Amino acid sequence: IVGGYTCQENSVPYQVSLNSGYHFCGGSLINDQWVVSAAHCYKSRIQVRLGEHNINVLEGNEQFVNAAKIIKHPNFDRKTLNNNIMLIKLSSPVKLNARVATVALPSSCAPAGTQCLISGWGNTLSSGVNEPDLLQCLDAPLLPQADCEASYPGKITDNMVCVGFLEGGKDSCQGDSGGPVVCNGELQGIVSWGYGCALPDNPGVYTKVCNYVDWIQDTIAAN
Amino acid sequence: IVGGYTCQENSVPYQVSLNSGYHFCGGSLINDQWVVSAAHCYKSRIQVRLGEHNINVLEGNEQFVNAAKIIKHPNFDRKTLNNNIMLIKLSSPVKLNARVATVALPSSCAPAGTQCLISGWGNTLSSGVNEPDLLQCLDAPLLPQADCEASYPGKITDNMVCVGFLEGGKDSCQGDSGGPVVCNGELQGIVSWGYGCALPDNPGVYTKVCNYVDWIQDTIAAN
Ligand SMILES: [Ca+2]
Ligand SMILES: [Ca+2]
Repeated sequence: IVGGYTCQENSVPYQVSLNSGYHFCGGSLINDQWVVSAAHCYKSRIQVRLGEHNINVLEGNEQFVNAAKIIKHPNFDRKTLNNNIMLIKLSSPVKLNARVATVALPSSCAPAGTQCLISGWGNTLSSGVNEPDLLQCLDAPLLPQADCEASYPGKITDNMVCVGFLEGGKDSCQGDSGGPVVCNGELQGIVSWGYGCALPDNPGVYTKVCNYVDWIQDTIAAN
Repeated sequence: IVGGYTCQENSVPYQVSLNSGYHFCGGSLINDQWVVSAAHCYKSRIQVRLGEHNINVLEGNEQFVNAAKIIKHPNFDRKTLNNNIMLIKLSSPVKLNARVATVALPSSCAPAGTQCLISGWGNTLSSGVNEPDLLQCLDAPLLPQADCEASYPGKITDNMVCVGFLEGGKDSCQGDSGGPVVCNGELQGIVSWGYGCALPDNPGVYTKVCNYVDWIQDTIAAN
């Protein structure tokens, strides 16, 4: 998260860190045993970490659970990033408390101009390297499709949405990938791609969750 | 036991010590004349030691009985350790008292997350040699089958259960083999195998007692 702020502790209860020796991607908790994240964050062995705040210090509220199943969307396209979404079924169900809590799924799609919350333990700078220890938060709105498509000529699908600022300075970055975009208590996006981080005229491009409610449900009823 | 504590004296009345000139394996008393253990703990001549606490000092409470019959499970695979259970018929029936007591057999297969008791006079270190004099105890839960198979690829059968901690530090070790895992006053496991002792991602493997009640009773009734 470039240009956001440090989230108040345990204030995005549904955020998870995907661990593979170190943090590499975020996701979000949809029920007690399923996490949604991004196909591009696929790894054959993932440990999910919940109730985190400081990613590099054991604080006493974490639950560490292995992925039992890792299911990329059948139409995931690596080249284009189309359908970038994946589901993770945890080896066991977590303990739901004030710090580990689900996030709802959209009842419809949120229109452009809606105000959303974005979070992650991804890069905090436009140029250079800085990985934070504390979870960063970012208030940003969905942008009109028109604006999304002009930024990325012929690069945008019916399942991608841009969230951000055309001016730059405030964005998601590497390490935020698979994490949540939440709009009026609902999971509307998933960090997917962008050119650089927080550059002018290159807003974040996100997976549009509203297009996959049916899939999810389905996937979870079948596994 | 690596990471456990000194059992309170005579607190695990059903523990036995398999003796061949020295303690080499554990086991549990199931009736006044039958003990259960692992098939790998098979020796043609065994002396059973009941009422023990300090493996190495005579305390006034022990009963020393020879094994009159030693029955390995017919399906016992040496290579794989599948069917890792045996039955020992003692030469005479013991004296049942507060220090030499039986343990119940399973009424059902206990579920992942059940809290269990593991005990033994096995190695107490994760690296290095340390064989204790006093019987050691460990509180550990049964783990989801999912974690168990993820730990030991193509190694886990329907008759094996993992018990312990994925983070390592606390486990059974050589010399604990054949001992009991008691959960809710019943015999859910027998120490079987593991890679090393108390290493991260190498939880112990146990014989799933609940798949056997029927063979046991079968066994005790025919001999
Ligand atoms: Ca932490
Ligand atoms: Ca003794």
